[PDB]
Formats: sequence, structure tokens, C-alpha cells
Amino acid sequence: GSHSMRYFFTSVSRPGRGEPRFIAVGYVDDTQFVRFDSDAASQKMEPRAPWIEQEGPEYWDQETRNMKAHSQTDRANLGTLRGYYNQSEDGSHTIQIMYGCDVGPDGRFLRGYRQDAYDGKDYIALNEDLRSWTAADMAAQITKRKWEAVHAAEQRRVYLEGRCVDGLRRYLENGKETLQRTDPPKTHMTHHPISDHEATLRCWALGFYPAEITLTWQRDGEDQTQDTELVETRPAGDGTFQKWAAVVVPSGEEQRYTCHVQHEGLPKPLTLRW
Amino acid sequence: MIQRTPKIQVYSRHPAENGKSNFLNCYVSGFHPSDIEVDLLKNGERIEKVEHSDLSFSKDWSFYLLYYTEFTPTEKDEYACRVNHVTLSQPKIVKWDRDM
Amino acid sequence: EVDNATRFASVY
Repeated sequence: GSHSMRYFFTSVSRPGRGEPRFIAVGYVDDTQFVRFDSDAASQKMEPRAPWIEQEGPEYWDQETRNMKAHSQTDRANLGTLRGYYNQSEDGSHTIQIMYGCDVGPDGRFLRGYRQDAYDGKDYIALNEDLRSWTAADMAAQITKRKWEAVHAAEQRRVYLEGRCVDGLRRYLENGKETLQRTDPPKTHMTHHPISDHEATLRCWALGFYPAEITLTWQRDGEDQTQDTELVETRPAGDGTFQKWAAVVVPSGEEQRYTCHVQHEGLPKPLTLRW
Repeated sequence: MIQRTPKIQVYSRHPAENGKSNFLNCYVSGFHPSDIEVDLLKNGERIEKVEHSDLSFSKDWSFYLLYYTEFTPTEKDEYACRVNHVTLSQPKIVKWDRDM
Repeated sequence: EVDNATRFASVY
């Protein structure tokens, strides 16, 4: 299928405390493969998937140098934004950055992203044209003027269409055994009486990869929803994911209900009947 | 500056079978700021070997973290997740239900 | 492979 690489960066100022806390993670699809954590002993870019360990020491020295550099630039930007907004030095503030690229089944660039947030809200973002910026407020307009003057969009475009794609393509090859697999969901269905007259029917999807999935309860073929309790998709902790959908049904009619499961690891969607 | 309260799910990596080694997860998501306290509880006492994933975030910038510990469920032992965050007035405790 | 945060293009 198609594939994606994403890096997520969080800097949190802790005033009177140490330097800002900085955590960086990288993913290919829903698989984490690197991390950098300034509160960890390592002070280096560390592997989090096995297929990245075959990268040589020059890779780990470049990614580590770049992560430290990202940390430093965030530290400075924290002070800059504090000045733009006239916020006091005593409060803790957060910069978050996401960027990365998508390729299709042919390995060609399909989408690229770079977005920056301050205190949990959009700050500035590269547009899908990879040439212009959206500034979320008055302060980000200051940054937008600077980045227009310094040709930042072209530099980001070069990275997104270039080294981002090159690395993603390599990681997909070096980790094809895992990154390019799908694990289909294993579905359970469980019965939970609420009274003599009602019962919950819970449809489970377990051990599935990648995380995107759709669970629907249907009564006589008709997609319930409205009264279908759905929980957020959640990590099992082994690289697979879980989810369940629950529907309260009148006692006696459970056999009319069916659970519908759509997932990319399934050749056809499933309909399971109670 | 914003605040978002965490969502909490407490669950096991594998379907629970008493006497069989497993992992006890607490998944906290949708929260901001990133400062959060998450403890896993065994009959009300705090389990010490508890690790977490690296801080990451969703499309809306809200954070998520998985806290987990190796455990062996029994039919009588009670497990829970205790979560504190600036948006919670008191620590919130969600008991582990093997049925969710 | 991460991007570079060392140019004027990274400064707010």
C-alpha cells in the first residue's frame, strides 16, 4: 500500500527547573522507530525498531546532531514566542512540530507536511502547495514574514520531496518484513446482560496492524451507530492495536445483530453474526 | 494557552487468563499540557515496575502515552489506573475490567 | 531521516 514517515517534536519549558524538556519520536506508518529524550541518560538518538539498527554510526551521529540542533532552536523559539505574546517568564509553554512525507505504492512522493504549534494550537503551517504558509494568529504572522524573507518554504519542500522520501524508501526496504505486513484483526464478540430485558453486545477487534479500522454494529443489516459506544483505538503494546464497539440491545433480539469490521489486512470486510 | 482533560483506558495486552503472564496497560490520550501522573495500582497499592512509551501527539496536537507493566491476573486481585493532571481536581482512578 | 533545524528558516 501507501506509506508515511512522521516526526513529532515536543519542547516544554520548565522555568526555574532544568532546560526545556525535549522529546522527539519518528514513525513509519504506525510503527515507532527512533526516539530522542533529553531526560534520558543517552543524550543520543536511540533505536525503537530493529530494522533501523542496521544503520551505520554515521547515521546515528547525524540524527543525533540534528536532534540536539532541533532542541536548541526550540529553546530559542520558546523565548521568542514569550516575547511576541508578552507572557511572563514563570509559566511553562510548549512548542510542537510535526513533519514528514507520504509515498504511494509506486514509491513516489504523494504528500508532504510541516506544521508548528504553540501551547496546543496551530501556530504556523506549510500549505499543501509546499510554497506558502498559513499563520494562525498575529504572532505567527511575524514568523511568516521572516520565513517568506528567508525562503523557508523552498527549503522545507526540498527536504520533504528529497531526503524525507529517500529515508522512508530505505526504511521500507530494510524493514519490509514488518513495515509491509498487515495483521488482520481477530474479532471477539461478548454478551453482557444489563437487566432481564437488555444486554450489551461488545464487538472486539484485536491484534491488528496498521491502526486504522472501522467497527460498526448492524441490526438486520442496518448500521446502528447513534447508540453504539465506540472506544478510541488503543495500542496493545506489542505493535498491534485494539478497539471495541458496544451496543445495548433488547433481550431476545441479539441474534438479529451483526458486527461489521473493515481493515486493510482483510481481503473483504467481515460481517459476524451473534 | 489551553487545557484538555485526559481520556483513560485500562486494559490488558492479551485476553486475560488467570495465572498467565500478561501486560497491564493504561492508555492516556487527548490531554494538554504534557505534564501527567499515571500510576498502575494493585489492590490499591502502586506498582513500581511501570514503564511508558515516548511522548507523542495526535492531529489536534493533544498528547498520548501508554503506561504498562507485566502482570499475572487472578480472579480476586483488583487492578486500576490512577491518573492526575492539571485539569483533574483530584486523581482519577479507573478500575481494570477484563471486559472493558 | 530528520530535517535540519540550523538555518534562518527554523527561527520564529
